[PDB]
Amino acid sequence: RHILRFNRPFLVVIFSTSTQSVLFLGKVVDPTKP
Amino acid sequence: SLKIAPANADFAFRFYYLIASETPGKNIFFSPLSISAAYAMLSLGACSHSRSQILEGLGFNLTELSESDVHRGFQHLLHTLNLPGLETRVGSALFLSHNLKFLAKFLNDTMAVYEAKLFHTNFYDTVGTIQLINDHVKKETRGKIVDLVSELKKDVLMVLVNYIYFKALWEKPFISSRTTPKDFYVDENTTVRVPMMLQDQEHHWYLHDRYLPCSVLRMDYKGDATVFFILPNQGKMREIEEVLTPEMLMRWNNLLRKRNFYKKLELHLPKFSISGSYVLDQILPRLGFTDLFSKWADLSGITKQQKLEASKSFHKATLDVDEAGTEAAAATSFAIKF
Ligand SMILES: [Cl-]
Ligand code: NA
Repeated sequence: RHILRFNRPFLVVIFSTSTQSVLFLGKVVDPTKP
Repeated sequence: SLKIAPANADFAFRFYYLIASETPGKNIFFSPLSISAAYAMLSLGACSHSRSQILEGLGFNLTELSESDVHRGFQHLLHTLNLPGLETRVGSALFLSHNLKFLAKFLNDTMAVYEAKLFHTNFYDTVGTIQLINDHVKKETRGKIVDLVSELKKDVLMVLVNYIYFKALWEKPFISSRTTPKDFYVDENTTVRVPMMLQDQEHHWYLHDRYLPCSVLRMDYKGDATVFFILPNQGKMREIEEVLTPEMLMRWNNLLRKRNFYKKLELHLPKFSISGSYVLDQILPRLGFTDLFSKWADLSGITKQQKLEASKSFHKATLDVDEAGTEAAAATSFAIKF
């Protein structure tokens, strides 16, 4: 219950708290493709 | 800048959903803010219906917000991001034909509102113009965004560009000696090896959602930024994507403002890089921008000398996550032809 393993596809939301803006949005399906 | 926040987030998730639905099973990464600010800036040169339609495609409700509210909103947003363990820089530029006579009001507006830098170039020299634009973007993104403009038609008289560069330290960094290769399960059949970072001594803001098949971790950066890492249960990515809205982000954010969800955590997070590359002229007609990319677009606020039309528009973005923090960069171009 007190563990998270990001070892499968996940979403990423980078958020400016001063402006309430989504700066970047994405999904990691395969992290070994640059 | 809070008046424009709802529209910008709406556009962000609309764009995401279209990419995720059209190209499933693929890494996605973009800056919605860069796209929004580029197109809002462009709209200063649009007239009549075309102007309103760009802002509408960006999610702006023009019965609730004036056009002034949108541009001054962006001006304040961008100023705030550019202010002094967090580097954020956002900038704009116009690459202008040496030949053409540009309307001073348009040029003036882009400088006043978007801090645009004006450069002159010879569009007869396609190869040299591509290098000039791409080098500027590369420099401004500290090497991350390379070859933004991958094509440039011969009859182009202006290219609009913007960029965002973000480099931020974790409030709670990882100890790099604990990073080891681990399995990452891409799908049922496919497993890759990734450097997996580990921290287990810190409290973190996280939840296991009782209503959706996912957990949500919010990691703070030093400075006024955070990141939500949303982890769908095995095989449940599409179900989360179906509900990934501004309202859902604000639900998760609000849940994670209660210290009930600040608990000790064993966190395994990969050290990794991904990128995204998009042809906006091919995508944006499906998000409200049919007018802008049609023969009917009224861009007569840019010059009265020629009848102008949209040409190519590109977006590229990169993400780099490691033990110290995150680096993310993006840029958007928009070319105008006659
Ligand atoms: Cl072009
Ligand atoms: Na912070």
